[PDB]
Amino acid sequence: IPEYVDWRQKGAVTPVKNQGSCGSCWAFSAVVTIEGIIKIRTGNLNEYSEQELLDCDRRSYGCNGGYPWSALQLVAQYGIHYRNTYPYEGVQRYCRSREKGPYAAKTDGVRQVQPYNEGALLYSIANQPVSVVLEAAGKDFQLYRGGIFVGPCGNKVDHAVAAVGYGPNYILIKNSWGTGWGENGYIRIKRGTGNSYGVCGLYTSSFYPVKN
Repeated sequence: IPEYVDWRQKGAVTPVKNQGSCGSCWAFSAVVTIEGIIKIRTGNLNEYSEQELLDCDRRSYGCNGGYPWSALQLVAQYGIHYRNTYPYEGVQRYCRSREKGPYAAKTDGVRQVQPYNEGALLYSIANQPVSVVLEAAGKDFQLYRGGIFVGPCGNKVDHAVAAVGYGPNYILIKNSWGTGWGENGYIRIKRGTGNSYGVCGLYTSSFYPVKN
């Protein structure tokens, strides 16, 4: 795999979103990976519905948090609608898939990256955007403005995001806190420290969709 990856340069990443006060990061994270794999497999970049996963993933807890893996399983079992068909409202509502017509896209499964393994995560990122988790509660992460972030942070993961690239000293992360946070909505997080948790626990729990 190469020394630099940046799926934005391959046209596989949509604009940065803002989840608002709702604890829906798990759905935003999942959607980034769906947008990426559909572009990689079909050549078209589309936006898909975080709100649909928020409403319809019965294993997750709406705005009280949730699981990227179960959101991705929902897209593999059923499918997902375009964002315009099912736009983001920032509050959990009833699942309205069955009233919004046929699904726009469908995947074929979900895989987990071997946890606590930097090279395994880089290998997956070289192939597609990946859903990852990290500890975002610390003020240093909250106030990040730019540069390669080293912390301070612990490993008590609480926030799902998406890895869309990497370089020799960092992993490139699309956050869901709007374009005014970080590097136009992104953070580069230090890698190569030898801590098996990853900086801010970045290697704890990583999943990606499979699409034939």
